[PDB]
Amino acid sequence: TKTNGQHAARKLVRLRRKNRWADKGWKKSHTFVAQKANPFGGSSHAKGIVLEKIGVGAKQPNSAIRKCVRVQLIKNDKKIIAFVPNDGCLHFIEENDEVLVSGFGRSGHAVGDIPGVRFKIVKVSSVGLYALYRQKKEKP
Amino acid sequence: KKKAEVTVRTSQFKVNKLLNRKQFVVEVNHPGWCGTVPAKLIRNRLASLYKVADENQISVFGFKTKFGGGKTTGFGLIYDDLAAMKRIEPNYRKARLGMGKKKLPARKSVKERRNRNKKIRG
Amino acid sequence: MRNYNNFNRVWKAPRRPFEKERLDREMKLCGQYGLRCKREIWRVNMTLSKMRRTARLLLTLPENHPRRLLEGSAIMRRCHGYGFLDEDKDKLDYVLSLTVPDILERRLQTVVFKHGLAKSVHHSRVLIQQRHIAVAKQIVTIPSFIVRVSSEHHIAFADASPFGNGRPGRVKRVKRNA
Amino acid sequence: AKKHLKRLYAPKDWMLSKLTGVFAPRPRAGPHKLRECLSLLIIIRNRLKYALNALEAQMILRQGLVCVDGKPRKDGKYPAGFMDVVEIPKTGDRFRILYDVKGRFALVRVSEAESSIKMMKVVNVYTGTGRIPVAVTHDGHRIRYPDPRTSRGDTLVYDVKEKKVLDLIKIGNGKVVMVTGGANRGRIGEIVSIERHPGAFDIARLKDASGHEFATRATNIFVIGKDMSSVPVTLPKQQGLRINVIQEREEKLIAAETRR
RNA sequence: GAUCUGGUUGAUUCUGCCAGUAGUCAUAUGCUUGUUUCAAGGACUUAGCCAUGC
RNA sequence: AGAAAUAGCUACCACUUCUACGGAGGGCAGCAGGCGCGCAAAUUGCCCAAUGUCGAAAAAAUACGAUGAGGCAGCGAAAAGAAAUAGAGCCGACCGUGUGGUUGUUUUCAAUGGGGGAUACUCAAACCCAUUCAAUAUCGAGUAACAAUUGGA
Ligand SMILES: [K+]
Ligand SMILES: [K+]
Ligand SMILES: [K+]
Ligand SMILES: [K+]
Ligand SMILES: [Mg+2]
Ligand SMILES: [Mg+2]
Ligand SMILES: [Mg+2]
Ligand SMILES: [Mg+2]
Ligand code: NA
Ligand code: NA
Ligand code: NA
Ligand code: NA
Repeated sequence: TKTNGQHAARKLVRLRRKNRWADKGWKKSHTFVAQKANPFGGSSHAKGIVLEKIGVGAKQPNSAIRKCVRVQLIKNDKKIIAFVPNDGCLHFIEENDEVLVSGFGRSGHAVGDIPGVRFKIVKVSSVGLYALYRQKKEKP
Repeated sequence: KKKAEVTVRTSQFKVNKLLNRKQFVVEVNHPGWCGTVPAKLIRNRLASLYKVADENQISVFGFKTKFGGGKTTGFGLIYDDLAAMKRIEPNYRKARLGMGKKKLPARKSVKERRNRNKKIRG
Repeated sequence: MRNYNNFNRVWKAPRRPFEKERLDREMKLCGQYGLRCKREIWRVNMTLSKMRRTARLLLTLPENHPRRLLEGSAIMRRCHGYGFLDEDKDKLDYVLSLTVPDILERRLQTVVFKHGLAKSVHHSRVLIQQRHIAVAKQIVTIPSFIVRVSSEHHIAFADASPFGNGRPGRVKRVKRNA
Repeated sequence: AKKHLKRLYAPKDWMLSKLTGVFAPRPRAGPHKLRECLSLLIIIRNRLKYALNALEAQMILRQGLVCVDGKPRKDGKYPAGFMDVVEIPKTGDRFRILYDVKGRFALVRVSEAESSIKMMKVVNVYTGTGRIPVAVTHDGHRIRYPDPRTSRGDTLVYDVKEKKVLDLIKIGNGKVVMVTGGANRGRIGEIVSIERHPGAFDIARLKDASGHEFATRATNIFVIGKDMSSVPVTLPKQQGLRINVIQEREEKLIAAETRR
C-alpha cells in the first residue's frame, strides 16, 4: 500500500503538510485572505450608520420583499446590506441612526431566500431591536 | 425553663518562658445560651481555672461558633503579671480592653507633608 | 488577583438532548426520590463514571501489581463504608455493576424516609432543610449528605428542634403573643 | 542580587501554606545553601510554636536568646543546615538538625554532652601562605591544622564550645553512611562499594540494615561512623529504615482503630 | 458513551458536501433574577494621549 | 561590589505647561482616575493587623520607622460550589380504573427561612458569614401580592 518505513517519517510528514491545503475549512483558518475581505475584521459584531432603507425581493419559488437597510461601517467605512427581522420593525430604524450589526449564521454564507444578504440588525440607538419589538423598552 | 450555664475547657497547653506566658485553645460549651457569650465571661471563668491576681493577664481572641450548635472555640494567652502583659501584647488587643495608646493622625496627611518638606531646607 | 484557590465542575449535560427513552427514565427517578432538578441526577452520573473508570484501569492491570493492591483496597474500603456494596462482595468487579439508584439510596433525604421519621420523600427534605435532623448530635441540613454505614443508628431528631426537646416553634410563639 | 522569595518558589520542606501570604523569608548567605536549609525564623515560628507572628520572633532573636553553634544569633534569616545544634538556654532544650527517613528536616533532642559535638564533612584541602594545610567543611568552617591523613570524603568530629578536632573518620567499605541528597536522603546503610568513573560522578553502592540495596551519587553520603553502635551523635526514631508503602498504609489504619 | 439524523430519484442502492447536535476560567450582546460560599476583571484596537494626589 | 538605571543625568525628533517674553519645566506599559478607540472591561476607598524587603532598627516607657509590594472592603450572572418559591391531613364535588394514587371546595396545624435586632461575636477599624428571639426577662407568609423566566409544539 502506502509507505511503511520505520525510517520514513520525513516522507510521511511532508505528505501531510502538502495535502492539508486541500480542504477549504483548514485553509480558511491559516491564510489571512478571509479576514481582509470580511467587513468585520474577525469580530462578532460591528457598529455602523444607516444610509437608506431598501427592499430586496425573494428568490424564485418564494415571493416577498425582505426589508433591508444599507449600512456604512465605522471602523473601516465599508458598505454592507443588513436585514431587519420580525414583523413591522422597519419603523424603529429611521435614517442616519447608529446600529449594531451581527452575522446571520453560516459564517459569511447567504441565508434563506434573501439574495446575497448575510447580516442582521440587532440594536438601534443602543436599546435592542427585539426589546423594542416586545415593548419592554422605549426608543430614546 | 432551665438556666443557661457556660463551661470552659483547654485542650492544648504550652508554657512559654521566652515570652513569659502560657498558651492554650479555649473550648466553651453553652447549651441553651441565647445569642453569643461575651469574652469577659470567658476571662472570669479562665481566672477561676488558673487562679490569677488580675483578670487582665488573660487574653482571648479569634473565637468561632460551631454551625447549628452551642459550642465556640478560641485562643487564649495567660501572662505572669500585668507588667509583662503591657510589654508584649499588641496595641490593638490592649485597646480592646480600653487601655492602649490614643490614636495617630490619618496616614494621608503624614505622607502629604513628607513630600511638601522635600522642597525646603532647614 | 494573585490567588491560589481551586475550583472545578461536578456535573455535565448529556448529548442528544431529546430522547424519549432517557426523558422518561430520568423523570421516573425525579418524581420518586423527590429531586429538584435534573442536575442532581447528572451529578450522580459523573461520580459513578469516575469509580468505573478507575476500576476499569485497575482491573486491566495484572494482579499483585503494587498500584493495584493499594488503590484496590482503598476503593473497596470507601465503597463498603459508604454503603454502596454489601460486605460479601469484595472482588473489585462488583464496582462496575453499580447503578444510579444504589448511590441515590444513601442520600440523607432517602434514609430519613426509610427510618420512618417522615410521612413521604418530600416531607423528609423539608425537615432536613429546616434544621430538625442530627446525625451524630450535629445538625445536618443538606439533603445530598451521603450517610455512612456506621451512622444510621445515630440518626435522630435534633435537640434544638421543637419536635425534639427545644422551645416551641414559630406558630406557638406568635399564638402566645396574640 | 535578588532580595525576595515568593512562597511558591520556596522549598517544600518548610511546609508553608500557599494560602497564607505571598512571600517567604530569603535566607542570607552563610554556612549552608539556600535550597538545603531552613532559616531561624522558620524554626521559631513553624516547628516549635514559641512565636505566633513574625514580629515575635524578632522579640526573641534580637535578644540573643537562641544559639546555633555556641554563639547566639540575632538574624532571623540565618541559614541553618544539616548537623547543627540549636539550644535555647532559657527553655533548656537542645535540638540537632538531621534528616528523617523521608528526606525531611528532623529536630531531635540531644543531651548536654552531645550538644557540644558536631560532625563535619571535608570538601577541599589546600595550603595557605607559608605551609598551612587548611580543610574546608560542608558548613563552611575552616580547620587550620587537621590530621595529615584527612582527605576529601572523610568526616571530622568537632567540639564547638572550644575549637579543636576530636577524631577523623575516613572512608571505606566497612563504615556506615547517611544519604544527604537525592530522594534517598535519610537512609542509613553500609558501603558495599564505590565506583570511580573518572571525570564524572562516582556511584556508591550501599546496603540497608534490613538487607535491602540502594545506590546514589558519592557526593550525597555523609559517613557517620565505622559501625552503627559507634555513632558519636544521636539518631532519629526510625534509624533510617524505609518500608513498603502498602505496609505503611495498613499499619496506620489499624493503629488508628486500636487507638479508638 | 468506542452512538448519529434531515436535503439529489417516479421509486432504489451509492459518492459527497450543505444543515442539525454537545462543550469551551471564550468573548460580546438580549431577556430575566430571593439567599450564601469561592472568584476573573482596558491583553485583543491605539507599547495611543494624560489634570490632580501617593 | 553590581545599571549603559527612567519617580538618574546630556542632546536631538514628535506632541505639550507657566511667564513679567529675560527664562524655566514635563514622561501613569506603578496605584486610583480622565479623553479617544472600539463589539468589548471596576472606587480619584481603608491599613501596615498578616506576609516580606530596606535600615543606624526587638517590644516598653519622660519616647509609635517607612512601604498603592502586600492585605481588607465597594462594583461584578466571566466562570465555579451549595441551595428556597412550601409539608401533613380534614369535608363535598369528582376523573379515570376495580377501590385502591389521583384531579377542586372549606379548613386547621404545625414548621421554616427572605425581611429586623443584639449580651454580642468577628475586624487593625467596619462588613459578610457562624450563633439567638430568654437564661426572671426578646419580632414576624395563607387569594404564602414573599406571585419564575427564557425559548419552542
Ligand atoms: K535607559
Ligand atoms: K493606571
Ligand atoms: K420568588
Ligand atoms: K401558535
Ligand atoms: Mg444526481
Ligand atoms: Mg492597550
Ligand atoms: Mg512613572
Ligand atoms: Mg464586559
Ligand atoms: Na480514603
Ligand atoms: Na525621554
Ligand atoms: Na507590614
Ligand atoms: Na490582596
